[PDB]
Amino acid sequence: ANPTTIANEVNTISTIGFSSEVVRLNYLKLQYKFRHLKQTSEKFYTSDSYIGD
Amino acid sequence: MKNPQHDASLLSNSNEFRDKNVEFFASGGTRTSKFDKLENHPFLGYPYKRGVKRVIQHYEPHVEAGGGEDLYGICIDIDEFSKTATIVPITNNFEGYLVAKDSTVKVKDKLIFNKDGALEKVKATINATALTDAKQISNEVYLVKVAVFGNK
Repeated sequence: ANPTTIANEVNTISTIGFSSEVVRLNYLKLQYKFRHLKQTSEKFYTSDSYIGD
Repeated sequence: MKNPQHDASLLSNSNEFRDKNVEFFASGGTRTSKFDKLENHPFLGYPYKRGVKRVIQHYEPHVEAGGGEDLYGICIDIDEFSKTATIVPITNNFEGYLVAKDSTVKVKDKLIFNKDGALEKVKATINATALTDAKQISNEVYLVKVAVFGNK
């Protein structure tokens, strides 16, 4: 409503309401696998130019 | 208007305490409860100490002197600067001095608000009972103590 003028004595005042809304968000977990060299076995593939096969 | 004592020609004497309250500046009620509902509204005219009605016409609705089937409440106080009137809704009872039509009002008489918001002797529309005789303050101003307690 319109604002209430405050003068002399008054008990009945205009009011302010409230409201809300809800939003839902989804999340997904994903994974990948990859092959590599064992740590202890790199020295049998360590070359001067590179490490690997 | 509301305070006719600001044009006084001489100082008043404040020794006596009897017959000192029947005046036009006695705003409010004789007995007031803390749980009395008070509503402030814009007004057009001079609705002080009279029954009022709502007028809808662009501006918000306002109140003005009235009665009968259009009675909404009773004006008991006015702020002149803001041009705002304090109103007791007709759903809430009231005891106090209100403007009467003439001086023919006596104790125990049932009263009705007329089209000007003044109380006159009498079906009826509201319950209003005179507690005193009509008392003259100005040449055309009569106040009567009335208990207004709802609608018939």
